Amino acid sequence: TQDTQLIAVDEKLDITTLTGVPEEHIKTRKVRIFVPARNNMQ
Amino acid sequence: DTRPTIRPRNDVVHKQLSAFGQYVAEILPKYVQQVQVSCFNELEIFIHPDGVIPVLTFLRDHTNAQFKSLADLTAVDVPTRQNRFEIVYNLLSLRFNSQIRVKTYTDELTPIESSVTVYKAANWYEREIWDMFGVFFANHPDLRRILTGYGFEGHPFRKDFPLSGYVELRYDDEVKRVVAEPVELAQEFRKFDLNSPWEAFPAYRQPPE
Amino acid sequence: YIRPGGVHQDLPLGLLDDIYEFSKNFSFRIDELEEMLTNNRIWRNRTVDIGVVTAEDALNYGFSGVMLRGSGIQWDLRKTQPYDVYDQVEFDVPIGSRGDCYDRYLCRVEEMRQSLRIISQCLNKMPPGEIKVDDAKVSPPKRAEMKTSMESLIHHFKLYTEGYQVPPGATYTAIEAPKGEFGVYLVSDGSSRPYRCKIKAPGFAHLAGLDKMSKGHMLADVVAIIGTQDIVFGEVDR
Amino acid sequence: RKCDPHIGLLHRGTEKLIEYKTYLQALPYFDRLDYVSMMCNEQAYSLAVEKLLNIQPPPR
Amino acid sequence: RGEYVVAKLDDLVNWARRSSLWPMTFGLACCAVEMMHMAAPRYDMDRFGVVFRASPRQSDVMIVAGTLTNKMAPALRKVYDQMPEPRYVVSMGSCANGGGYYHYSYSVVRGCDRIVPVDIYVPGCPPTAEALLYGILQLQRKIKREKRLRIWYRR
Amino acid sequence: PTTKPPTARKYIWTNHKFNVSGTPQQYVPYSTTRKKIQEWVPPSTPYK
Amino acid sequence: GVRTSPTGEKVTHTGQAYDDGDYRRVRFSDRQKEVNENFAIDLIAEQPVSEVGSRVISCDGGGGALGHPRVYINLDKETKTGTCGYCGLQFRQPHH
Amino acid sequence: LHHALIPHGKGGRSSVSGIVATVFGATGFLGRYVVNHLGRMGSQVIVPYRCEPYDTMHLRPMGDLGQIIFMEWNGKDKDSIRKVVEHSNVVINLVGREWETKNFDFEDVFVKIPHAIAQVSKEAGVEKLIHISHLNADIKSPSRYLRSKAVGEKEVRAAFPEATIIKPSDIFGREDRFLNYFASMRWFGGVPLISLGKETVKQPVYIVDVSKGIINAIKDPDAKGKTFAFVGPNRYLLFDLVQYIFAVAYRPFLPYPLPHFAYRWVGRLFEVSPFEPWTTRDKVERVHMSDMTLPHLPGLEDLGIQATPLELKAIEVLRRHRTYRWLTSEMEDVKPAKTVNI
Amino acid sequence: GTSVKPIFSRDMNEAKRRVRELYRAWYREVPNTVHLFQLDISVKQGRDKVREMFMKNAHVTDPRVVDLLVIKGKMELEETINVWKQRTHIMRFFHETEAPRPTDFLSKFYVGHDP
Amino acid sequence: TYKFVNMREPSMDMKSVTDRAAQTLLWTELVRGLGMTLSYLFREPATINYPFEKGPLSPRFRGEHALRRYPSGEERCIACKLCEAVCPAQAITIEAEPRADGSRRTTRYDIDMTKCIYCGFCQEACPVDAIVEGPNFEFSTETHEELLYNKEKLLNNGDKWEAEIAANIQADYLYR
Amino acid sequence: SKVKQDMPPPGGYGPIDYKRNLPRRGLSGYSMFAVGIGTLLFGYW
Amino acid sequence: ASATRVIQLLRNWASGRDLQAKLQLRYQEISKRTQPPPKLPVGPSHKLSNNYYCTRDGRREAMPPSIVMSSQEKKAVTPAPPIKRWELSKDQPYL
Ligand SMILES: COC1=C(OC)C(=O)C(C/C=C(/C)CC/C=C(/C)CC/C=C(\C)CC/C=C(\C)CC/C=C(/C)CC/C=C(\C)CC/C=C(/C)CC/C=C(\C)CC/C=C(\C)CCC=C(C)C)=C(C)C1=O
Ligand SMILES: NC(=O)C1=CN([C@@H]2O[C@H](COP(=O)(O)OP(=O)(O)OC[C@H]3O[C@@H](n4cnc5c(N)ncnc54)[C@H](OP(=O)(O)O)[C@@H]3O)[C@@H](O)[C@H]2O)C=CC1
Ligand code: SF4
Ligand code: SF4
Ligand code: SF4
Ligand SMILES: [Zn+2]
Repeated sequence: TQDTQLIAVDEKLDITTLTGVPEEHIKTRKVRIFVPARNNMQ
Repeated sequence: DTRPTIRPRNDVVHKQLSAFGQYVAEILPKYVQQVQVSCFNELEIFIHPDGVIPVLTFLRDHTNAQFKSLADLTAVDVPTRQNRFEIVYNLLSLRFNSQIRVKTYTDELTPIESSVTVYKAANWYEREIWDMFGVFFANHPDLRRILTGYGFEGHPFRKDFPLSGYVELRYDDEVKRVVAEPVELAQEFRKFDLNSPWEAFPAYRQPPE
Repeated sequence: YIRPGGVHQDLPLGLLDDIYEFSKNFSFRIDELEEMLTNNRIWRNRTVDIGVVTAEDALNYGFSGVMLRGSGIQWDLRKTQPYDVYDQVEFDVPIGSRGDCYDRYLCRVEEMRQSLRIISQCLNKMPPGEIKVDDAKVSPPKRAEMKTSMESLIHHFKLYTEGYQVPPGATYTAIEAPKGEFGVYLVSDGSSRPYRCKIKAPGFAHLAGLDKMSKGHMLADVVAIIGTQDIVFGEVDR
Repeated sequence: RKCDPHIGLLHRGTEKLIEYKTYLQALPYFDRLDYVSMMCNEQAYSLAVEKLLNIQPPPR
Repeated sequence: RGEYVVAKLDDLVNWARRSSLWPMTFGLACCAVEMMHMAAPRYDMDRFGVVFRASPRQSDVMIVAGTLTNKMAPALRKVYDQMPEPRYVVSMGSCANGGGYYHYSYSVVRGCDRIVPVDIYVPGCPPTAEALLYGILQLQRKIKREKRLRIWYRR
Repeated sequence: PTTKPPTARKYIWTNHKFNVSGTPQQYVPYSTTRKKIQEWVPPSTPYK
Repeated sequence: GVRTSPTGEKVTHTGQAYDDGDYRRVRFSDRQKEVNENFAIDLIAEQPVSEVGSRVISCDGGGGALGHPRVYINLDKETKTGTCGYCGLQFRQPHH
Repeated sequence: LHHALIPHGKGGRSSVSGIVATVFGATGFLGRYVVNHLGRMGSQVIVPYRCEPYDTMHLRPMGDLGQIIFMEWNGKDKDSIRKVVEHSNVVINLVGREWETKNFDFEDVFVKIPHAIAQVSKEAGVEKLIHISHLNADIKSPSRYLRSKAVGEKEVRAAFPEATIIKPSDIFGREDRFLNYFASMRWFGGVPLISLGKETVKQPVYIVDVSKGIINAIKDPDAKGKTFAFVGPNRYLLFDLVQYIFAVAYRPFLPYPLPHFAYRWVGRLFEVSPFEPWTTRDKVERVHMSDMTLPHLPGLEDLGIQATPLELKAIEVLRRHRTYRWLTSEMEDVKPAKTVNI
Repeated sequence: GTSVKPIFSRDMNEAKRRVRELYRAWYREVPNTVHLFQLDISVKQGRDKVREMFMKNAHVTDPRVVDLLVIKGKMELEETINVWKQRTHIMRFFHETEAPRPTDFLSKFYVGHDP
Repeated sequence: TYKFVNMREPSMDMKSVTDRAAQTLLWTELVRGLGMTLSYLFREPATINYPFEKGPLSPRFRGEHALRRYPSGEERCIACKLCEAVCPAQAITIEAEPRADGSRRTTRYDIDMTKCIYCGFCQEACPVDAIVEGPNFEFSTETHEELLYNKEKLLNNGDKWEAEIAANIQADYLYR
Repeated sequence: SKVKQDMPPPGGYGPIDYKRNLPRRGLSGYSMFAVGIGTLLFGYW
Repeated sequence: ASATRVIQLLRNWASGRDLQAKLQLRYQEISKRTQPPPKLPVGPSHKLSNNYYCTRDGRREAMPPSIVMSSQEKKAVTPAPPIKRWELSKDQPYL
């Protein structure tokens, strides 16, 4: 679509090499993906 | 006008800019993907990333556009969108006293051609965007950090970056020099969940996905 | 003090009269400055034909304010795109010809006197009325209705805890700040807090042009070029 | 011959912190931004918020 | 008694210091501009003995006035190390007293004291040109109350 | 104040104080709250 | 009011007092533990109760706009004098 | 453990390590670094002082708010010590000077007050008193300092049986008065060494290791009662050590012999100064005292701290003494000096 | 899809190439900074620190990513040879004041509740 | 409209040329400056001597905070946390509790005078006029800890400057 | 009652000067040279 | 602290103007620091009837950005008519 030497990269994206997150905070930390619960008092 | 609070509406400007929206769209259908005018009379020119150089030259050089002033060059990092970063240009036309906004999208890896040639003002704005966000700009005269401290790692304005950061500083006497330590707040940032659980604007209601 | 939807509260009684007393005296000091430097030969040589920037490059460099009006470009946001009630106020915009360091010094000093005319009109045409938008969902209600009315207290509570939720959208509003074209790019998701706030600092674009100006000039000139540029590093470092 | 203007010796993360504050709480940021043109600074921010809110200030 | 002559030489030395301390030309941010108003004819800092000498080799009190950030913190401590002895550092304004408005950001050191031994703390955002005018004079009282030779004669 | 005396109330101080920094009357910050988590006091009776 | 701790400290209105060991106590030595004597708890008890005769009574707190939001205390329960939740002033019916 | 002393937070400036230290005489070489490590982990340090508070200002910017609170104490008044060590759990003693002021004899600052802290701390309720005394401490040593330290150790141990006694050898560092002593010797003509200083073997130890030694000793639950001897890795004959110092400083070396009685006379002349003496008769004796080897005494590696050879961190002390000529010269320019090893 | 726009490098190999002249430049750069910056470490003590970053950055495989940090390394090298950094900035690579952090589970368990 | 500022071509008449020649040769604009400063030497200095006389302020001045209390003596703060919720610097930190009397007061009201920037929002926030900055611009301390105010210090400031806050608020309670 | 604000007085306000009021003073250029030569001639004489 | 007339002429002559007409130091001409209590006005919407918010709000009357073309003869049109060159000043032409 660009004719800009489109290399077919396949390896899954990993920018942890650049974001600068320190070693402790990148592997050990576990994130949770969830929809927030409706505040029951509302 | 009976209403004393509502901001007045300028339909003449609204029609005027919308016609120019069809203009720019027809001249460059190769890069322009979407064109819209907001309720407060601002025109957004949604272009494709490779159109950063061609489209900008058109609005800067075409007789009927004559946008010869780079107002600003920003990006709004949206973690949601597939290509998170969204590079935004604002141009002011001295001859036609109008303002235009060309917006393009970009992920972390794909580079955007530097607009230094078409707008020499972009050069320093170019450096800031990479420094704060990490959007690398291709074929730039000198891409370098402009705001963060020397040797500072990470891109601060990126949403995933914490508010306080990772690295603190203090003077340590056994080394007689300022040294960096892991961040350790005497008070954590009290985050506030100050969002109403009730819809605010029926006009801007998203479709029921 | 200047808040969205109007100012916080009305001026104290006798404030405008105090403005009138000062404005009377000021023009008798602005010329006093001009007596000290404007015709001084040492100040002239230190500032004439030095740090000269042309028209197109200044326009291309993203310059604004004095950088444009100093080099001949007759541009001023207060006139071209008047915000607030700047249209109902008559004033002149000094435009230079040489574009150098000196021409801007007169441009700034002449901007002093032109501002005095604006102040004279503002004092003489002050209208009666409130100081904030009547909309209590945007501007907090006065303390009087706070303590007697349900709706005012509810609005004051939410306004100072949650704040007004602005509609989603993005805009870039620029004004003729004394340095130059100060502008903000506010992107709002629709919640009670902004999503992105880019701050167009007039000195940011200016300072990038330091090298283009100081070409062949000595270091003492660079000191002079810094001064005329009127940069304060709170705005540029954001 | 060449002047490299290294800036950043005053980079308070203003545009980062504004993300975490309500619109009213973000006002003093602009006050501190260009600390010699204070009212002009708030005037810029106020006009933008009024534009997005579609609300005009009273004549006074 | 040797205590009497020590005290008399004590009073002579400090009185010279408190009536001739020279605040450096060290301004940072919003907190610096109004400090000029202290040096402006309204309050006239110079009348109290001080002169605003640059060149930390020839200055006594360092007016850290403004936001202290990461990129400059090495520059300040180099500057402070260059100042001869005695040297005092008045942390001026809330930004230099712990971080001020931007206490929680990413490139500001939360407090000028984490780099320098910080003397009397003058608060304000900004402190009025008079507010730290007392701050300077209150330091002059601190200089008055020192012992130095009194400790030396009793060391 | 002689012409217009300020309205007097019970809790208003009767002796103004200068800033007491430096002198041993200076103010030291301290937490004004009670303890959140106490501990299960071990019993006095022996093991058996 | 302000009592004295067994160590010698002064208990505040909240009842905070550093205990015997409490290494934090070092700060108060060579200094003082700032305590406000005008305890709010017992500075409102001695105020008399108004004997106003009605069923619903407003309380501006004095000074109108200088006071607190006007609340209507219901003086109907003939066991306990109604008190404004903002200032603590006790109101009661005049026992019929 | 008291609820306010439970360790909390990752070790840092705002962390609650759980140590309430009472470092005595912290306004000095040794005291400067020990509080820095104590401040780094986060620990209320009482840091009593006697000098002008200005000289304690550099002690301030090494801890969180309200962690380095200062107190005024006098060496001959028990009440001052009791106030300083009242609410604490660890007391570090670093008092002691290398000269003889009219108001403080050598035996005073090494027996009298060190007895006073030792006795009062036990009554108050301290549990980890750590008293510091020279490694070479001998009862019948030629120098009163070395005698006073030896009797000092005896008395504190009696009053406080579970008081860890640290026995450092000569300590080198930026403001050490040991490397600087020989570096400053260049001013008075050549470098005078008795019998060329060829019969005196010294084993110096870097300051930071002993500082970490004290910190680890506090954390270690086995330091109770023990007597550690903090010594460096290598022993150097004094002449070769001075050869190393002047090579690192690149100043010319001009050794010349000097009989012991005449050096003692020179030390007497320098003692006359009513200000900080440069060299006392006692100091001359110390330079002659070779560090006695005490292998039975538990050393430094048992704690966990690995000694840093003086060759590595020597330019720190002596870069200042170099003229502008060899100011940027690195470590590898000067070879390591020969080490008479055990 | 899989087709992505590459920054400078066209596969791993010249991406592997670019990390070399960064190491070529860094290695030549170590001894003069130790002299110019008046560092406390030895000339030998700088090469390892230059080295150890490189295979610390070894799990990276994407050619675009590899070229992205070779620019960051070049910029870091750029901001070093003009003495733009200072002694503190360079020394921040040597984690000196920060005390060693444990690694074994038992030591993690003793200090505090953290993984 | 616009006004040109500096292109004034000088005349070339012999009178004008000699005037400029006299100006350059016999320095005149330099003397014009000297006469200016000398005139501005015999004026009255704008200085004021310190504390013996102090600069002028306005009743709505913003300074050291204070926690006032009702005329009865009961504290105004009912701990609604509005001031904490509006604090731009997040300096306000308060926790409440049902007091022994049953009233709703705060256990802790630490205001960190080293964080907040004297916006004055807090005095606008609480609907009972509880927190308010006093006119006392002067509270400089020698140690960092002294600036970190707790509830007790705030009440003490309220009890000390109560005469000023009652008078100043009385003047400006109508403008707001 | 009556709305009272800080409105300007009924007669607006007095005229405010803004134009430059740089005075012109001094002898004519010919006169300056004339008197300057005159002192020289007297000094020589 | 009024200057003696002898030097009143000196300062006036040395600067070629009348200083005493308007001085930088303020005097009794300043407004009194104590003023009568003001009565502030009410806003236009302080009407106890016919003030429904549905006919008064400003936030709920903003539409989403109008879309004019999406990627999913005509005369050339400028964004706005070209500016009209500013006229020269009347109160003060060329300085
Ligand atoms: C960036 O940020 C900044 C600030 O803030 C952070 C500021 O605020 C300000 C604003 C403040 C200002 C004051 C504005 C001006 C300041 C500037 C930095 C601008 C640049 C300045 C200049 C171009 C001008 C500089 C002028 C100076 C330094 C004045 C010099 C002359 C003087 C008379 C003053 C100094 C006088 C002195 C030191 C006293 C005399 C000296 C002595 C040594 C004492 C006498 C000693 C003896 C007699 C010896 C002993 C012998 C004895 C007693 C004899 C008997 C015994 C025997 C044994 C013989 C600015 C501008 C700023 O940019
Ligand atoms: N190489 C070495 O230096 C070695 C030293 N030691 C011992 O370690 C201790 C500390 O050494 P170092 O830090 O180099 O010494 P310094 O002289 O540098 O510091 C001594 C400290 O003790 C204080 N002090 C001394 N005498 C008195 C007194 N009479 N009253 C009150 N305070 C006093 C000093 O206060 P101030 O500064 O105000 O006088 C200062 O805080 C000494 O006992 C020393 O003998 C042991 C082994 C080796
Ligand atoms: S303390 Fe306030 S006035 Fe001073 S620099 Fe910081 S933000 Fe600006
Ligand atoms: S004055 Fe403003 S910033 Fe300071 S504590 Fe109050 S609300 Fe927060
Ligand atoms: S001080 Fe005011 S805003 Fe804060 S809790 Fe009390 S009443 Fe609410
Ligand atoms: Zn009530």
